[PDB]
This record gives sequence, structure tokens and C-alpha cells, in this order.
Amino acid sequence: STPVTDHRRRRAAAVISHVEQETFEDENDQQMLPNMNATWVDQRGAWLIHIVVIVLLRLFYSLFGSTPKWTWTLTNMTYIIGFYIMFHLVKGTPFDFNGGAYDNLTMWEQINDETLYTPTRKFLLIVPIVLFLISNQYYRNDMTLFLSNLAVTVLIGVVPKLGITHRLRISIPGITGRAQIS
Amino acid sequence: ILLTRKSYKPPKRPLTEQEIDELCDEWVPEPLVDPSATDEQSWRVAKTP
Ligand SMILES: CCCCCCCCCCCCC/C=C/[C@@H](O)[C@H](CO)NC(=O)CCCCCCCCCCCCCCCCCCCCCCC
Repeated sequence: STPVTDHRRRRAAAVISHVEQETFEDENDQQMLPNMNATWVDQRGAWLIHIVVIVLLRLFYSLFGSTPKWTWTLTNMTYIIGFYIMFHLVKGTPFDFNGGAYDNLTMWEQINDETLYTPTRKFLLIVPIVLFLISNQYYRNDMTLFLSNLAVTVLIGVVPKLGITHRLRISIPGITGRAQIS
Repeated sequence: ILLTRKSYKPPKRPLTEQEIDELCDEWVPEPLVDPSATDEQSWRVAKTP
């Protein structure tokens, strides 16, 4: 019992693993159509909206009355967590693309058809660090807030976006579960 | 450092032995010499004293 057409999805049999490159048919299916999921990034106003959401968050948290350090740390953590949830958590497309063709890539890896260090990727890398530098001037006298904020930034907003973590899946038993490699 | 990168594309994978074997088995060389016009030119050999 051997299949004439092998289109079967494997799972990671290790702890640290990489998603396997695609074959000829898979590449053709991916390149047949412009990806409707990761093309809005390059259009008019995307960078500006990334700027504006931060200002809105700042005004909201300032409305909650609390001291500058608390408002700024809340702004930083909220933006970083939201960006991670939107761009790095869910893999696939929210609509039927093809035979599926992107069932094991997140939205971050889909940008600019997997071309690294493009201007947009550079901008989205720069934003977290400058946001940390701006907020650094207010809770600088508290070791706990400073350390926690720096940890959250460097570990959630700069590491997943690095060029060495591309197509990197970490699969532990009891939490993440078996990842998808083929 | 990040802003001064060069925007490459992830490199492709190295061919595994079986791909090499099938590509080698597909190749077809030509004959050493060309026998297409050995007959309409060979009067020179036949007319040498
Ligand atoms: C129980 C409490 C849980 C926490 C609250 C609930 C959060 C969970 C819901 C969010 C899950 C999102 C899953 C994935 C969503 C997208 O990726 C999907 C699927 O790929 N893409 C698409 O539909 C294609 C793109 C469509 C356009 C989306 C972009 C629209 C404009 C956004 C511009 C970027 C905004 C700034 C970056 C994100 C910051 C988020 C801040 C969050 C807090 C402020 C807003 C409330």
C-alpha cells in the first residue's frame, strides 16, 4: 500500500527542528497567486498605523490615571504582546488559498514572499527598540520594571523576527505539542 | 547593525544523491566524431594516388 501522490504532512520527531523546504508543486502553488494575507503590509499607511496605535494605547493608559512609569510599561508590554499574537502565533491563512500551501508558516514569514531584511522588515525591527528607548527615561530608577521590560522586549519582540529564527519550531511535550514540518 | 544589512533571500537546499543520479542518467552525449557526412566527402580518400 503505497500512495501514487505523496502530499502528507509530517510532524517534528525532535525537540528543535526546522520546517522542511517545499517541493516543485508547492512552490508553484505558492507563487501562482499574490498572497492576500501578507500584501497589505507594503501599501499606503501601514507604518503610520503602527505608530498611531502606540499613541492611542498611551492616551488610554494615561486616562487610567496611574503614574508615568506604570503607564509606559503597560503601553510597551501591551504593544509587544499584541504584535506577537498577531504576527507570530497563528500559522496559515484565514481563507482558502490553494491545497493550502501556507499551512505551516506564520504571517511574519510570509511577508515579501520570504525575502529577508526588506525595508518593511527593517522598520518592524526598529520599532520595538525605539519604543523601549523612549520609555527608558521614566521607570529607569526601578530595577524590577527595567529588567522585566528589557527581558520582554529582547525576548518577544526582537528574537522571533531575527534572520536565524526563520522557519524554527520548538516542540516540547505537554505544552506546545508536535509541530508540523512537511 | 540591523539597519545596515543587505536584504538577501534564504538559500536553496543541496541536491541529494538520488537527484544527482537521475540527472546523470538523463544526460546524453554526442558521438566523438560526426558520421553524418563521411560518405559524401570520402571521395578524397578514394582518389589519392
Ligand atoms: C482572552 C483574552 C485574549 C487576548 C485578547 C484576544 C486576542 C486574540 C485575538 C487576536 C488573534 C489574531 C489571530 C491572527 C490575526 C491575523 O494574523 C489574521 C490571520 O493571520 N490576518 C488577517 O486577517 C490578514 C490581515 C488583515 C488586516 C489585519 C491588520 C489590520 C490593521 C492592524 C495594523 C497593525 C496594528 C499594530 C500591530 C498590532 C498591535 C496590536 C495591539 C493590540 C492592542 C491594541 C488594539 C486593541
